[PDB]
Amino acid sequence: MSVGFIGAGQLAYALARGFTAAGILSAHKIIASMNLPTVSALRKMGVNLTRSNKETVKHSDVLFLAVKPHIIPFILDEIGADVQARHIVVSCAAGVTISSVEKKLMAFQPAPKVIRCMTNTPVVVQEGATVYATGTHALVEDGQLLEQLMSSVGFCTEVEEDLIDAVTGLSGSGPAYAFMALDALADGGVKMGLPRRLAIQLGAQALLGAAKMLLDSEQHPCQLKDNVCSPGGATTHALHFLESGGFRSLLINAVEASCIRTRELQSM
Repeated sequence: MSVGFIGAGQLAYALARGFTAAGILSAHKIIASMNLPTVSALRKMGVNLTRSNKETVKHSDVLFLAVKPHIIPFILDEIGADVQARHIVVSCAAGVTISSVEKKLMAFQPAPKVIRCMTNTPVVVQEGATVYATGTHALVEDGQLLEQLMSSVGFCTEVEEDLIDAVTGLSGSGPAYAFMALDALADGGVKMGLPRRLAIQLGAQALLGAAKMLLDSEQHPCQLKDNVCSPGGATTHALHFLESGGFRSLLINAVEASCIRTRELQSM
């Protein structure tokens, strides 16, 4: 019937701007919780600024917790009065254990339904990556709706919550790597004589075509790289410069640090 996003950050608008295109839920049935354009642009779509956390729970059948990990512990005390066994709560905040959202909302009422997820920000273009873990009192029907809700958003599967911290470094911090990568590539286009906008547009579809090829064609990523490299070609000379500076090594210890700190920060 109606979904509600307590948050208003980039993630909140990303879900709303991604839910509206597929039409699983329209822009009329939504409740939120006012200087940034995220609320104003969503207000152009019809998002309601309740400005009170409790003023949205009873109006939101399923609630998404888009608040920050430091805001979410005290948030549970303010909404648990309006949390009910009918309401499906989905915590989008990283490092938030399912116990924290279930044990805190256990005091207000029994049988709390919660789900932990890690959806990316490139869901505005309907191609994000997310995973979820079913809570204790989260039934099969509750998870079937969530996947269907975020499968319109992109890749959505059921992983166990002990692996969502590692997905954070690969699916959550991942898109930032391509932004910096597509910057350096575009910065290489100008140095070799390409316009800035064309250097952004040419490389962007090259990353789409490389990612889309690996997804549907289940060949190993290196095998797809080997078929591109023609013997005695320009591609093999360029790949040498990447592996000399440890191109693979940097991206490897990057995901490690993103997952390591998320565990350290959650220890609070």
